[PDB]
Amino acid sequence: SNLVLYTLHLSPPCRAVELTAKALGLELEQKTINLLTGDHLKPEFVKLNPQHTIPVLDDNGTIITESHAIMIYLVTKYGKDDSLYPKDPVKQARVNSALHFESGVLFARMRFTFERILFFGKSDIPEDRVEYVQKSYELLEDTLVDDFVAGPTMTIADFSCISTVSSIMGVVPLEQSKHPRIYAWIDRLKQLPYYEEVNGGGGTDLGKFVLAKKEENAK
Amino acid sequence: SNLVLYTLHLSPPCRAVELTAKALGLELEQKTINLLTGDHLKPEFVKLNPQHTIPVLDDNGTIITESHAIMIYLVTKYGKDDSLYPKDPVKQARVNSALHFESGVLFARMRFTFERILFFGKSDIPEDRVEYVQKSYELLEDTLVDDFVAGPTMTIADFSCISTVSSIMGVVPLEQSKHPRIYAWIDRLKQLPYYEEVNGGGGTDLGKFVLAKKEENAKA
Ligand SMILES: N[C@@H](CCC(=O)N[C@@H](CS)C(=O)NCC(=O)O)C(=O)O
Ligand SMILES: N[C@@H](CCC(=O)N[C@@H](CS)C(=O)NCC(=O)O)C(=O)O
Repeated sequence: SNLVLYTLHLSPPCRAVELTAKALGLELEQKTINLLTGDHLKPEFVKLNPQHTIPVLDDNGTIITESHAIMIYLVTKYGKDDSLYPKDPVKQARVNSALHFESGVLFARMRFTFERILFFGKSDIPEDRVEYVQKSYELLEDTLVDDFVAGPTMTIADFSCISTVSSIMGVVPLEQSKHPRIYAWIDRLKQLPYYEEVNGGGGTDLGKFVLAKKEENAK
Repeated sequence: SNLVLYTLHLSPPCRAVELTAKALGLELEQKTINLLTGDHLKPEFVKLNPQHTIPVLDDNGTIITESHAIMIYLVTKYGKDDSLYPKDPVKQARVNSALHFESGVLFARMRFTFERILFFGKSDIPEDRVEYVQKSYELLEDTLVDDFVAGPTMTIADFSCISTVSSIMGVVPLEQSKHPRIYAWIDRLKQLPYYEEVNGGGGTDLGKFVLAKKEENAKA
């Protein structure tokens, strides 16, 4: 059977996989898991992922969870070149470091900001969580010593970072005066023909969704 | 020359790498970076890692940052076999999933709790902070369908998870009634001959260090 991705386009790590699929020329059949209606908490999905998160990949019965693991798996198995995820231990390590930076810092602090508005119905953002996001921006800025997060070549680490950054920057302002490297890096990824369709809209929408929910939770 | 690790024994991701080295029979020449005195904010270290975090590996001139990347690098580079990090894409994926669960959920929420006490002079642990850690316990509990976090075999994903869990559980209590899988899993890792030296001491000490700092901060 087909390669299936259990996903939601609003979700940043889901968009990270979609970008990877596009960059690989892979065809992923998408099946929508509506987080908002609690589809991910249903027993049929929990069976696939006990952590009940998306994205989840179904590769002919073989279940793979977590976006970064999925991306690594996809490049390893279906990549016809290792540009997106090098075989060389040193270069691969630099990608892995950036990938874990994304999950450990960028994404984690993004959801530490979003879920209080999204899940707990609050209409504010505590400044300590704001600053934590701001510092993640700074850390990302410092990491971009080359054209891309994991070096001079675009890798899956860029897909993971841009999917999160394009979502959180719509809620916590990412100043161009303080983070010019990030904006230049965003502009490189925007030159990807499939960027806007896959991530552009989704990221802007999630960011707008949070802001919309924030205002709505205030009425 | 041997491998150089810019490290601190109290640090969970540092101990995860040290666990990996011991499992690989590698000798790590440690260079201590005291975060409390801001050694990691020094220009010479920032050059090594612009994110100014530990651990950082120096393999004969080659710099590798971030514990999980380092752990993968060590097994790939010096592993006599791949049991700690499989070459097989599927089993490898299960490990990677666990690794990113640790940094994305386990460690992140621990840092969300610890950092403000250790560095920002705070003395309280808000209940939403506690809640979120508790929720990480449940997620780990539900992930342990096998004896180890990424399957029947012990992998570097267990090293990453235990180093964080053994630190956070001393602060935010892990109740045995709700998490029997975690406790059994912890007992398995404690059977490793190098566990207490490499992680069992450091993990307990960090949790104790947080509580001590929390007490001292509260006393103005
Ligand atoms: N590190 C994981 C995080 C995935 C994740 O947290 N997804 C969110 C959507 S952005 C989710 O499924 N939330 C539902 C839940 O945690 O219960 C990955 O990249 O796959
Ligand atoms: N995902 C990273 C996290 C590393 C990390 O956050 N280390 C802490 C010590 S527990 C640190 O260096 N903090 C200093 C800082 O962030 O400025 C890894 O596992 O290497």
